[PDB]
Amino acid sequence: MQDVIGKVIAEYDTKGKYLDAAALDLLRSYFDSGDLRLKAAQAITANAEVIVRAASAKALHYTPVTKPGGNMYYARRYASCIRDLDYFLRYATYAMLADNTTLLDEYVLKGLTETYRALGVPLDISVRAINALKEVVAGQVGPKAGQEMAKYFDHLAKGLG
Amino acid sequence: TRLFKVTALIPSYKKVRGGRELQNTYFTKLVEYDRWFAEQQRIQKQGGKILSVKMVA
Amino acid sequence: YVKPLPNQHPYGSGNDPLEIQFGAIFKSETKAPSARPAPIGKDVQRILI
Amino acid sequence: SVVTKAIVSADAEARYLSPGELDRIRGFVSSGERRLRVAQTLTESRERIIKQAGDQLFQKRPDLVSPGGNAYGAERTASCLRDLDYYLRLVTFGIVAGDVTPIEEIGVIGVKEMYRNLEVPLPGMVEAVKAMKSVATGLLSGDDSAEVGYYFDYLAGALA
Amino acid sequence: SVVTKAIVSADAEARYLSPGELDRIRGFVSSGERRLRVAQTLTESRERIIKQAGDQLFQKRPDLVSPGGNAYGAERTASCLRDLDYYLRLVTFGIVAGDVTPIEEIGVIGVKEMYRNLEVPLPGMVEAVKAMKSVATGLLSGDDSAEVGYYFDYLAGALA
Amino acid sequence: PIKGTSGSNIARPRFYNTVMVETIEGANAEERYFNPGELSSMAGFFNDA
Amino acid sequence: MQDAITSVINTYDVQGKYFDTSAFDKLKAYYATGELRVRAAGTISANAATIIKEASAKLFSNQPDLVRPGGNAYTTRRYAACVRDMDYFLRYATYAMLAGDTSILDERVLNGLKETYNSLGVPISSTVQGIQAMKEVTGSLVGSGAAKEMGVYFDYLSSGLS
Amino acid sequence: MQDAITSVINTYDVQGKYFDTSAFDKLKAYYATGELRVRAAGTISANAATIIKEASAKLFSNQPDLVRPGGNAYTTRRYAACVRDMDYFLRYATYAMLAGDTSILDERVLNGLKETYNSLGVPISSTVQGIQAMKEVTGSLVGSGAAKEMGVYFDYLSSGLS
Amino acid sequence: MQDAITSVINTYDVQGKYFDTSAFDKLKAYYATGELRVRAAGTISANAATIIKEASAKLFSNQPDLVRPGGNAYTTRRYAACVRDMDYFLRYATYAMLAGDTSILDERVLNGLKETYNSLGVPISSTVQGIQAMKEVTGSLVGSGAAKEMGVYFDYLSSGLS
Amino acid sequence: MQDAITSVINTYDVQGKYFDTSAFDKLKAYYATGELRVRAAGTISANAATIIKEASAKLFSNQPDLVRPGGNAYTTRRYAACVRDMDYFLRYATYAMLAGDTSILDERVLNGLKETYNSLGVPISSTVQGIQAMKEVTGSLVGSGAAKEMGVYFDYLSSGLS
Amino acid sequence: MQDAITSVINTYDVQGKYFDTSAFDKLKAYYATGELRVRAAGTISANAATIIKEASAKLFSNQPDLVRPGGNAYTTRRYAACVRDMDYFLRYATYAMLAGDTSILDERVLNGLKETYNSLGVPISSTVQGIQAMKEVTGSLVGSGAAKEMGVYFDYLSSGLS
Amino acid sequence: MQDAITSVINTYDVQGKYFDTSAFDKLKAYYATGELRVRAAGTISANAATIIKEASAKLFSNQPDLVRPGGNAYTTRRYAACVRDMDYFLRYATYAMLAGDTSILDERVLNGLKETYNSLGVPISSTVQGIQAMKEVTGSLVGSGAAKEMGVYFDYLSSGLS
Ligand SMILES: CCC1=C(C)/C(=C/C2=NC(=C\c3[nH]c(/C=C4\NC(=O)[C@H](C)[C@H]4CC)c(C)c3CCC(=O)O)/C(CCC(=O)O)=C2C)NC1=O
Ligand SMILES: CCC1=C(C)/C(=C/C2=NC(=C\c3[nH]c(/C=C4\NC(=O)[C@H](C)[C@H]4CC)c(C)c3CCC(=O)O)/C(CCC(=O)O)=C2C)NC1=O
Ligand SMILES: CCC1=C(C)/C(=C/C2=NC(=C\c3[nH]c(/C=C4\NC(=O)[C@H](C)[C@H]4CC)c(C)c3CCC(=O)O)/C(CCC(=O)O)=C2C)NC1=O
Ligand SMILES: CCC1=C(C)/C(=C/C2=NC(=C\c3[nH]c(/C=C4\NC(=O)[C@H](C)[C@H]4CC)c(C)c3CCC(=O)O)/C(CCC(=O)O)=C2C)NC1=O
Ligand SMILES: CCC1=C(C)/C(=C/C2=NC(=C\c3[nH]c(/C=C4\NC(=O)[C@H](C)[C@H]4CC)c(C)c3CCC(=O)O)/C(CCC(=O)O)=C2C)NC1=O
Ligand SMILES: CCC1=C(C)/C(=C/C2=NC(=C\c3[nH]c(/C=C4\NC(=O)[C@H](C)[C@H]4CC)c(C)c3CCC(=O)O)/C(CCC(=O)O)=C2C)NC1=O
Ligand SMILES: CCC1=C(C)/C(=C/C2=NC(=C\c3[nH]c(/C=C4\NC(=O)[C@H](C)[C@H]4CC)c(C)c3CCC(=O)O)/C(CCC(=O)O)=C2C)NC1=O
Ligand SMILES: CCC1=C(C)/C(=C/C2=NC(=C\c3[nH]c(/C=C4\NC(=O)[C@H](C)[C@H]4CC)c(C)c3CCC(=O)O)/C(CCC(=O)O)=C2C)NC1=O
Ligand SMILES: CCC1=C(C)/C(=C/C2=NC(=C\c3[nH]c(/C=C4\NC(=O)[C@H](C)[C@H]4CC)c(C)c3CCC(=O)O)/C(CCC(=O)O)=C2C)NC1=O
Ligand SMILES: CCC1=C(C)/C(=C/C2=NC(=C\c3[nH]c(/C=C4\NC(=O)[C@H](C)[C@H]4CC)c(C)c3CCC(=O)O)/C(CCC(=O)O)=C2C)NC1=O
Repeated sequence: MQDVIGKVIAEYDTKGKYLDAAALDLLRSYFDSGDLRLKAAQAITANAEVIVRAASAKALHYTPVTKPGGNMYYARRYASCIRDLDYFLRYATYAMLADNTTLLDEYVLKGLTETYRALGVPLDISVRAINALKEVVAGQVGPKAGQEMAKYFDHLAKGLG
Repeated sequence: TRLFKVTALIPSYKKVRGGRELQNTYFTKLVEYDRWFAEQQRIQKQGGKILSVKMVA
Repeated sequence: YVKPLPNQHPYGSGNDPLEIQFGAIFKSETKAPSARPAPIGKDVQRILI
Repeated sequence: SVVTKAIVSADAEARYLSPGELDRIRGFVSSGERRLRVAQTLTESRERIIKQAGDQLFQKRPDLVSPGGNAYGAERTASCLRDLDYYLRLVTFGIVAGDVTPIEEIGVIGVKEMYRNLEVPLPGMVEAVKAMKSVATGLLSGDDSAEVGYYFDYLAGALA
Repeated sequence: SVVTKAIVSADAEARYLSPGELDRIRGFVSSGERRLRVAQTLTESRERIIKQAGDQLFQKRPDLVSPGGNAYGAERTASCLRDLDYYLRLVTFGIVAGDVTPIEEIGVIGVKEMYRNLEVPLPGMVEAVKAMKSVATGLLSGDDSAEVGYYFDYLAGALA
Repeated sequence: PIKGTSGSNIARPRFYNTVMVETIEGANAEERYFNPGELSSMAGFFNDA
Repeated sequence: MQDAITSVINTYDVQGKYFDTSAFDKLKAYYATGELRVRAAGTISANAATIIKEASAKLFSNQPDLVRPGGNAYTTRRYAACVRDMDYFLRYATYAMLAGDTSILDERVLNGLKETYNSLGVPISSTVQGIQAMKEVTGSLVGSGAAKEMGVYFDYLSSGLS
Repeated sequence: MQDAITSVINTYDVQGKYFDTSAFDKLKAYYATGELRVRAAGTISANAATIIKEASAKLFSNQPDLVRPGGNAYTTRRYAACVRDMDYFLRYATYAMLAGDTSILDERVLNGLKETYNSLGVPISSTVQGIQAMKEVTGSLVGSGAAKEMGVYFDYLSSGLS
Repeated sequence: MQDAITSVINTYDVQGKYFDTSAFDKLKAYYATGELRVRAAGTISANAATIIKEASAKLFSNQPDLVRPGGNAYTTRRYAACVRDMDYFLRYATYAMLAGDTSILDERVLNGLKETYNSLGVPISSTVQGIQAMKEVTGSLVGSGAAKEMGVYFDYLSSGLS
Repeated sequence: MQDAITSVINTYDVQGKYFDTSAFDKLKAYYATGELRVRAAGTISANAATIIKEASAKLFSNQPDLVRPGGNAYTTRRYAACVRDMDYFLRYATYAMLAGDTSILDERVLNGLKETYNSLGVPISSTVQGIQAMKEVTGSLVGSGAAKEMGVYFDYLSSGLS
Repeated sequence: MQDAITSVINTYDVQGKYFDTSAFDKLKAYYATGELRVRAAGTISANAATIIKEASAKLFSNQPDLVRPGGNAYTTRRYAACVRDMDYFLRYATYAMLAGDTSILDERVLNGLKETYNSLGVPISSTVQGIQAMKEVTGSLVGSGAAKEMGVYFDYLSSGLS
Repeated sequence: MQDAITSVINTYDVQGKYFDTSAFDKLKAYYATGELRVRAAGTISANAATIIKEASAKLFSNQPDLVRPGGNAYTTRRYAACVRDMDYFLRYATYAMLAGDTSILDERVLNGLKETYNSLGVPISSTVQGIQAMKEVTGSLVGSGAAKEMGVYFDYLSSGLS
């Protein structure tokens, strides 16, 4: 996993040249948006359980998935679903602070898909829950930060799908 | 009959874990021959499913 | 835990001198810990040969 | 980068970033303009800094250019210039990144065996990096020279 | 069940069933008929048990169906009674199995953090299951009542 | 009564975590000195103090 | 790893329904067979050493080439491995007979065993023949009523390996 | 025992050398500090019973469990034993301070005290608290310069118990 | 750990003796009280939270200094640790009562408890008071004979800490 | 050394509480059994020599190798020390019975006894057999109730040694 | 561990009162030195290897016998262990300086240091001299203002050993 | 872990035959060659560092792209892996040479090596060129008699890579 700074340093080391005006401008773009990302990080950190709870309520509670025969039908399976939503929210926050999607692939998407096959987890309901979590996060953090969160959330959705 | 390449997924039934535990549940590992009987027994008693095993050497 | 008190000085096994002709040789708590404390009460009477 | 370390440490304990780590990233992003300005300043000084570091190293360690030294010879100077250039580039990468991980990964992890392969003395490395630090801090402002000093002394200490 | 736990325990030591384990399984299979009687009686009168279980739960804790409560609303109260139905069914499953491992595997492991996501008060759950225990033990004879109430007390302790 | 003793140390439970305590134990856990990020964070903490 | 009781519990829990009269009858059947199951398991635990003795002897009698050099069991190591395989198979068959369900065979016996033998090259035919040798003998010791019960589990192991 | 002057003498004896400039510098340092050491020693000797009184009162106020029933200091016998231990600690800390070396603390006090307390059941934490109480009580009496000198020996006793 | 049966078995095993009439008398006496013990254990399992809550209320009412600043119950964290220790004591008293022997109380609870509490700073006397509060609460809920039996083990815990 | 009365006094002192009904009940129970204890103690005191003679005879008859050459009881001095030890065990069991507590056995008898015998080379199992020999000999003289009472202390000595 | 802030907070929390004038004075004093101490910590962190080099050079020049045969530092392994111990002392002194408290030194260095150095045979006086040498080198490197702050904790370590 | 002497034993085991004259002849050939085999091993282990030195120098002279950025060897870590791969090739070639069999190359080196280099972006051709440049220096140093046997292992490494 790497940040924007890590990515640009890797690129310019592969090229073998110092950081030019373009790289410095991208670094300034990353640092200027730093305060916004940190504020959204405050918001997600403080209200993470509220966000996950709202996402579960809007996406999962009264669908047949929580009914017997559904994948969420157990105290253990429901708790595991909420735990997965906690994973997605926390690692989306990590990706936002990093301003990169590599940590999502390495930490969250590494072996998750076929693991969901084996456990019997439905992909589409998971993507729906991720989308609902994205809506809740955007609502809590405002449009500017929600736009950034949307990239990481639909990255997770595409990785699942 | 030296090494086994084992891809296995061990779920969790006793509780829910807050840490990552994704590589701990699904993983591929190289296991020696003298150890593979015990390792297979441990995986089967944990409730995990052995997805595949192959001969490397 | 599962046995009676040892034959030991009330203030620890490191408080027992070596019974030799002369010298006053005691165990040290720092050179090698080798320390066993025991709940020897105030009235316990030691068994002496 | 500082953010990378913070995210790794946050994952290590399996929770969101602490207020201390969040304030660390606050101070890191708030100081971005100054750090980029310092790194840009290190760039315009290319041949100047490289040569004062080089000849200061030659004065400090005459054995390197003396007969029997590993750097003895005119052809060795061409490698000297680009090696000092590589280390300067790594220093700038660390300056912008805020941590020495680019330096550690690109030029420190495995440098010991690398210079053992070339039969290069590590004391030559520490003296060269000290010359670079002297020149760079002399060129840079005291407040910024203090921040670059950590990177240069880390380079020296890691090279030996 | 008793057989499953005995088999698991024997398999842990890679041995056969002990004379004590064979004896415990023998005692389980000997009294299975009475467990079937208890489970049938509980199942036949499920709707009553649920209805007045909700009755004492809501009269003992009016705040739950008071405004601002977790159970306010026809849908939310219906989900309340459906949760009670789930737990009564789990208790009957445990009666049949001879132990509480169905309750563990279905409705106990992770119940706290699930009802945390649901805002559901656990004291309310305890009161509801205690009302269920009182009613169910009331319908059954004392010899039955003791073992039937042990499962309900187990569930109450799990929720508490 | 107890037949044996293991001794009593001086226990040091953690009541809460301070920024300085968190940074220093982060450095000590990896058994290292301080990186520029932690140094800047401690400077900022002493500024905001 | 589920017995008949847990099997009906799961098949009724997945649909969300309470027990029916048919479920109670199916429970009654297992509760009735429990005593003979326990007696058979006790006799098997008693004689497990003897059934291993005779099973190894008969397997290495009908097929000579295994013990002889170049055989699938030609080593003290491979001999011990084969007899240990018989021991584990028989213990797990006894477990399944007590539980009354074949899930334990899937979840602790057939879980990764088939492709393990495929990679190792273990002959499936010889293993299956060993299983018949084991069950045809164990049926005599456990009695016909328990013999027919052990038969389904031994045949399930054979079909899984086959 | 051993003090600072005897420490220099002993190291130069083991090395078999006459005194060098470093040895004379160490001796001059001790001679410089000696007058302050004597003043502090006289002060503590004057106020020994007082210092013990306030230190014990402070410890038993911070940890009232000790003196109350069920506490290690709850009896006339056990309370007197606690006060006696505190008097020993103060006297030997004064000896170490006046000597300029902590060897007397190692031999006479610290070599055996942990095991004694662990066998007796004395709380070592509370005893370290009592030593710290004596330290902060005696610091105000001896004066800041002498307080700095006495603090190292009280810290030595506290670290030896811990 | 050991129960009454295992205690009799050990006391006849060290002597190399078969069970005599007195041993069978003791075993019969233990078997007589088994149903009472199971009933009391089930009741206490049903009411453990109530007992811990009301006993903690009684203790903190009679010992107000514990929850005030400087007391060893003064925070939510420290209070929660206290009530968890209370749950420990009730659970192990129930275990010992069901076993019929105090071996588990000495082995898993009492051994090393005073040293642990001395290290932590926990007041042992207040812990004993909490245990006596447990006894007072539990007697009423369990009835006369079960109260005598369970009070034996609460007294054993109190005397072990005292 | 504490008897039942002293044990109650201590359990009430450590709590700091005054005596209440339960303490009076315990002391009344001890006062009730005191007459039995005194009669048994007097009987054992009057017949101590006979008990030792009978028990030593029984032990050396069951284990004749002890008093034959090469046995630990082979010399006049070692035989005297053996019967002296039996006198210790009898006398201290009488003390413990009269006090009603086994504290004197952990307190004056069994502390370091295993190490002492192991250093001397004294057989432990044979000494336990001799303690039993004294138990059966003493029970007949003291009657059924006093034998039931003294048996706990003799078994205490046996278990502590074993 | 603790720091200055945690110590102040606990001091005023155990009493139950808000920060008084002395509390604010201590906090102001701690915060005032914060930037100087951070600058010193950064200088030491970047330059630990140098400080170890000149400090060890000074120590081994003052006491050559350490690095000659028969000296505790005569081996490549024991020389490396010596300089590693010097690095521990430097790093923990830096930690303590930043914390403003000596709690980390008691918890993580002095606890077990005397036992280690007495078991290994390491000379404690020579270790004190090495710590002093690191004191002069660090003071020369980080400036006098930070030199005093770091020398406080170096003196704490030195008095902890001796 | 395959060896020519061990290979003969394995073959006679799997075919179940005794020693034959051909086996003795090949064992004699192996033992006769063994002395020069050890001499070659010692000469290489003497100069393995130097052999790597010139092998890497020739590789980076002939293909210089690898050193500057955009080459797979442009990093201190990647340079380390580059020289470490050559060291591994030389060392395992020597191990095969002492072993007299190439099976160790297949077991521990070649299997998965193509996939690993192609996945990691490692150039196969430059690795083979380095193996050749190390072949030439090893063969020049050892001498033609040793070089004939030593070069075969290098050819087989290259062929597996190619
Ligand atoms: C940090 C990266 C990471 C991820 C992404 C992750 C997902 C994950 N979820 C799991 C279980 C689960 N996950 C779910 C949730 C799914 N089923 C519901 O219907 C939803 C549609 C959906 C979630 C939105 C459920 C129900 C289980 C229980 C599976 C079972 O017991 O059969 C497991 C198996 C291990 C365990 O049970 O503890 C993993 C590895 N774990 C990780 O370490
Ligand atoms: C009768 C049985 C018995 C013996 C033998 C015995 C030996 C003994 N020798 C001692 C001192 C000593 N013993 C020696 C002699 C040794 N060091 C030299 O290098 C020689 C190689 C070697 C003698 C050949 C020395 C030098 C000391 C002084 C060490 C010291 O006291 O610190 C001491 C310390 C107490 C004292 O000095 O009074 C004892 C106990 N103790 C006994 O109860
Ligand atoms: C970005 C990370 C990186 C570094 C740092 C790096 C250094 C490096 N320097 C090399 C050669 C060398 N470099 C030097 C120069 C040094 N040796 C002497 O002792 C002097 C003290 C000192 C000059 C200040 C020398 C003497 C050689 C061997 C021959 C030559 O000059 O090229 C080589 C071998 C290949 C080549 O000739 O280019 C490497 C890989 N490569 C990297 O990918
Ligand atoms: C068999 C294992 C199992 C259980 C136990 C379970 C409980 C459960 N109850 C739910 C809703 C609910 N359950 C309750 C009932 C509670 N709140 C009231 O205050 C009472 C104290 C208490 C009942 C006595 C309520 C009020 C809701 C509505 C909450 C919501 O919709 O957000 C939900 C949300 C999904 C849905 O309603 O379909 C679950 C998962 N699910 C399971 O798979
Ligand atoms: C508890 C369920 C279970 C079992 C029993 C099991 C058996 C098993 N047998 C093995 C090898 C073996 N297995 C056998 C037995 C076979 N060869 C012939 O004798 C027969 C046709 C046949 C007997 C059924 C032999 C001889 C070996 C060693 C030979 C070899 O190295 O290939 C191995 C490889 C690892 C090792 O032996 O340590 C396993 C895991 N695995 C499991 O998960
Ligand atoms: C169970 C046996 C036992 C006893 C008796 C005992 C005595 C005792 N008396 C104390 C103080 C005291 N005792 C007294 C009593 C005095 N006031 C007048 O002068 C009278 C002459 C005299 C009483 C008639 C006073 C006034 C104090 C307070 C002294 C102070 O606060 O400094 C304290 C200290 C209480 C604390 O630190 O919290 C104890 C422990 N301790 C024990 O474990
Ligand atoms: C700052 C962190 C912190 C707080 C505040 C805290 C409060 C606290 N209050 C308590 C008692 C109590 N607290 C209250 C009520 C008060 N509680 C307040 O939140 C209300 C403003 C107010 C009533 C409206 C009452 C009535 C009690 C008595 C015991 C009981 O409630 O059962 C207790 C249990 C200990 C005892 O019985 O004395 C705690 C732990 N603990 C902490 O670690
Ligand atoms: C038995 C294991 C062992 C070894 C090997 C050892 C070596 C050793 N060499 C030292 C100094 C030295 N060693 C050398 C040798 C170097 N000069 C050139 O550069 C060469 C590359 C190289 C020799 C071929 C020199 C010049 C010094 C003096 C440097 C100084 O003043 O610190 C020192 C410092 C103390 C002293 O001078 O006595 C040690 C401890 N010590 C040990 O306990
Ligand atoms: C942070 C807490 C901590 C401390 C303090 C610590 C000290 C320490 N030093 C050790 C060894 C050592 N330490 C020294 C120290 C030197 N000897 C010279 O005479 C000098 C006087 C002196 C330093 C200036 C030496 C020589 C050894 C090797 C001893 C041996 O292996 O026999 C060891 C034994 C383990 C090992 O060899 O690596 C420890 C534990 N370790 C810790 O984790
Ligand atoms: C058991 C015996 C063994 C073999 C055979 C082996 C080959 C091998 N080389 C590797 C990486 C590597 N190998 C090389 C060397 C190649 N690239 C250079 O440009 C040259 C053309 C050429 C060497 C002459 C390099 C540069 C890497 C690093 C690739 C990376 O960054 O991941 C790796 C992956 C480990 C890593 O990336 O750090 C293996 C397994 N390793 C072994 O342990």
